Amino acid sequence: LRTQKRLAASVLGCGEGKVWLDPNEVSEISNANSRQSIRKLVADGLIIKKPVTMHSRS
Amino acid sequence: GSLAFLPRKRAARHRGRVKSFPKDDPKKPVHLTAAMGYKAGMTTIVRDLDRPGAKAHKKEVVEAVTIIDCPPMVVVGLVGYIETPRGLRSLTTVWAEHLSDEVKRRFYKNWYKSKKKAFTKYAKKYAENNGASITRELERIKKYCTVVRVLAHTQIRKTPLKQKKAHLMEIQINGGSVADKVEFGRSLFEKPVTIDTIFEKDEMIDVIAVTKGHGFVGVTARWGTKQWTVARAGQMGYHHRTSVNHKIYRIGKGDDEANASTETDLTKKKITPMGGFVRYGEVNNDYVMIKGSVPGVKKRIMTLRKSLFTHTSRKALEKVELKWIDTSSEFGHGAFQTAAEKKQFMGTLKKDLQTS
Amino acid sequence: IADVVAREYTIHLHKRLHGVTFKKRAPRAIKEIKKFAQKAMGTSDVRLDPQLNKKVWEQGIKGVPFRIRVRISRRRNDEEGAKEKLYSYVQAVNVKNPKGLLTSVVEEE
RNA sequence: GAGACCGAUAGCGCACAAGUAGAGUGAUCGAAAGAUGAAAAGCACUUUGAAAAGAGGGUUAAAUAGCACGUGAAAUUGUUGA
RNA sequence: UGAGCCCGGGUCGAACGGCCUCUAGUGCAGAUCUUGGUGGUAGUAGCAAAUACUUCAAUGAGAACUUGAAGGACCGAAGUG
RNA sequence: CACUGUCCCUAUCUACUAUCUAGCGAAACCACAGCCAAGGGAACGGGCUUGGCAAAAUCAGCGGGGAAAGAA
RNA sequence: CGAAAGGGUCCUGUAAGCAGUAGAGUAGCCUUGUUGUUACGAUCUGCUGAGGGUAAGCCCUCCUUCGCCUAGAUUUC
Repeated sequence: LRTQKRLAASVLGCGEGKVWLDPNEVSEISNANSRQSIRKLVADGLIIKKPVTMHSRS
Repeated sequence: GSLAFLPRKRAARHRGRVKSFPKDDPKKPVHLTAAMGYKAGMTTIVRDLDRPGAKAHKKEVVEAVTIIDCPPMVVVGLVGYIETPRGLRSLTTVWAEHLSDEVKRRFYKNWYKSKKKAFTKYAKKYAENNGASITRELERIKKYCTVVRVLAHTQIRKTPLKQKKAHLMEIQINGGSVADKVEFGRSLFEKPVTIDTIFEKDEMIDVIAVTKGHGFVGVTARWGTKQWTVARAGQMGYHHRTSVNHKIYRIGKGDDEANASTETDLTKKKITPMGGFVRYGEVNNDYVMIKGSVPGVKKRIMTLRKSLFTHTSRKALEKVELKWIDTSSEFGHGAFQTAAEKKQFMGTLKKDLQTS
Repeated sequence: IADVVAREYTIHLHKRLHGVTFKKRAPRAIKEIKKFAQKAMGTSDVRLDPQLNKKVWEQGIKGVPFRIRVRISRRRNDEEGAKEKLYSYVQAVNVKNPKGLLTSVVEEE
């Protein structure tokens, strides 16, 4: 799923370290080969962008 | 190093052999000449010295002593020997009935799956005719042999070792006609022999064992430097050594329950250190207190035998009086001899109050 | 006596990780746990929980706890033509203190 | 058009997709490499193996001619026999 | 006598030999010979530094070094961007 | 003037190796070979003489041998 | 036989938390304080020779608990 990790980074506008793929839906991610098929799985919740790491200034 | 111990190789057998029994004369009383024991560890004693001419005469000296655990050997056999131009030859070995499973473990390398059939037919010749094969073989020893030996083995259940295989050794009978020592050997069958009867207090004895092994080392520690004579690397340790003139300071009974008690300290305690001997356990049998260092590691079988010659020193004719025996912890800087006077010194603890 | 049995054990890793190189203690503790369940259940097929791997690596690579307390569950490997017919699954359990606790069988019912 | 020439380490460096491949910044330097069978008839089909391949079966006069292909030495190697 | 000559047995498939003369790029153990091939050494020397890997699942005939997730480390904007 | 393993006098601890396994895998060098002693005129043996001897196949260390001036 | 546990023996040095105006000090209330109050508060003391570790090459086990065991391959007169 390296292609899906790279394309999700471009679709979600983040790095590959913030792209999260569903461990239980690897068969569904694998069929997604277009930027529209990944945009499906972002909306459905199977590909999720992680937030920024905590950087407490206090 | 010494060229006398030149073949610096590992010892051929773990037990180690006597290689020389004392020279025998028939005018002496009948007695055995060697025994076996297990190395427990060492302690500290105070002896009230009586050495006329010494600077420590009639003073207190602190000495290091070695404890060897000695369960009573069981006599199971009798081996006769004849003189030959080629040397000395074994002519006849006579065993007894009811051989224990411990010595039977010695004749097997896999006891757990064997059928344990050793000496099964030998048990049948004691009741075959009337014992004709047994009596014939003893009469062969009486009329042909020049010196006879006794097969005795130790018991491992009395000792705190995970081993179960007994150690079987030949012990020479000295002092009598060949007829007299044979009647000793047959009468001594199936019978435990204590170390109280073999040896005695205030006696130099000869200690035989295999030393501590160190594996492959270089010339820095194998020879002691800054063909055979050239210092070369190899095996150090696990060598057979015979040590000479070690005094028996005490022979404990094991029943007495005041083994470490002297006439001057009246504390009812045993020889076992407070917390146990490190890597050995507890000594619950007869023990021999040997002055000084003694070869072999802890748990190793020790072979003790009589001195070959009459002694030429006043150190052998010295009566040993002990003032106190250390019983404190070998496992650290122990300042307490018994459990009772540690709680007396410490006072009440938190766990003692919650339990009571 | 049953093929399916779950028991809870305490592993004294302090005596199993004594003197080991500091940078191999957390990897070796995983192998010693696998060696523990292989001996205690007779099964060469041993699987460790990912959260058990979290407990071992909690204090870094050289900070393995002295005593961990786990549950080893022998279950039947059905599969299809499996090499071995049984496997053991090991999970860390939640206790106040992994000391003073005897080995015990846990009832599924 | 010929030869008392040479016959694939020989004869031109080149009997072959040879002044090629390759080397050097460049001037330049510069190889190795021919042959199943009369005819591809170059293993249909079956079986084992993930595959490569192997075993049956088949083609041929010859698979002791399997495109690692005419004949197939020695060095060196394996198995069996003494 | 010898350099050698001749026959038997197996392999192979297209040309070859005796005799008298003629002719020559005509006979090898060496040349630290030329080209090509093959050994012992030898399953031997050895397969570095950049601290560091681990668990479950998927794919696959086969997974330490292929992927997903989760732990443990790192570059630290003069970057391993 | 002070300290220090420089030494008396040396011991101990850690990492990578050295060791073993799986996979991968060279080169130097190579007439044939490798136990000693005495003798072998040419101060030259390893092959000869005549003695000591002498028993398969192997695994690790070493620091000896299988190496060396040339004569005005 | 093995894994835990309990007790012993050693090593370190008094755990987390709770409580006492002992407590230097920092601050709000109303008014004179000759004995004014109210909160926070380093530090100290007690629970506490406590707490942690303990064989990996320490010792023992009275039903201390749980588990395992007559395996299976080769070779031999």
